[PDB]
Amino acid sequence: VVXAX
Amino acid sequence: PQITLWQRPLVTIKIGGQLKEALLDTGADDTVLEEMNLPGRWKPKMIGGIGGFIKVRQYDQILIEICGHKAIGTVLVGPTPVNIIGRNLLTQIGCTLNF
Amino acid sequence: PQITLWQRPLVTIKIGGQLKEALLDTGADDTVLEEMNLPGRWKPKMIGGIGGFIKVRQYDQILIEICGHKAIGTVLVGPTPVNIIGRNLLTQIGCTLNF
Ligand SMILES: [Cl-]
Ligand SMILES: [Cl-]
Repeated sequence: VVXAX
Repeated sequence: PQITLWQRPLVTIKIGGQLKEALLDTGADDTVLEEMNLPGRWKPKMIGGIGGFIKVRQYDQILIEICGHKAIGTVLVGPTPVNIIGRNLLTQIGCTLNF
Repeated sequence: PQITLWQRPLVTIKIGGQLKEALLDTGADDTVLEEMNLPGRWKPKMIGGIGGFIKVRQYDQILIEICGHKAIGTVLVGPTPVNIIGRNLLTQIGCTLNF
C-alpha cells in the first residue's frame, strides 16, 4: 500500500 | 522517540477518548481517519491518492493525542486503508525525517 | 540531513542516469515510480491506497541514489501521480522519523 496530495 | 522503517510506522492515537492505530505518513499532506463519529460540521474536500481522487468530510479543530503528544487540527474522514497522520499534524508534534 | 515536514519532503533521485524528484513517503511500503522503461524482466502487481488500486510492473534489485546515497530494492513503475520513495529504500539509507 501507498499513502494523499 | 526515533522510529525506523523496517515495519509500517504505526502509533497509537487517542481521539474522542478512544485509542486507534494510525500510520505516521510523510507522503500525506493531510490527516485521514477511517469513518468515525466526529463533533461539529464538516465541509467537503477532495483528495488524491495512488488510485485517484475521493471525497472526504473535513472537520476542524480536532484534538488528537499522538504518543501522548497533543495536536489540534484538521482531520479528514473517508475510505482509507488505515488511519494516516499527515504532515499537518506531524509538524505539530515536531516530527522530522532524518538520515 | 534532517528534513522538516512544513513542505512535501521532495528530494532528487538518480535512477538509470535520469535525475528525478521523489517524495520520501513513510506511508508507502514500496517505491513507486512514474512510467518508465527499466531494464530487466518484470512482474505485474497491484498496489492500493487512497482511491483504490493501480497495476504496476515490479522490477527487483534496481539501484537508486537518494540524495547521494545508494540503495538497492524493488521499484514499481505505474500510473502514479508522483514518484514515491517507500519504506523498502528508506530503510536502506538509514531514514528514521523522530519526535
Ligand atoms: Cl491542521
Ligand atoms: Cl525491496
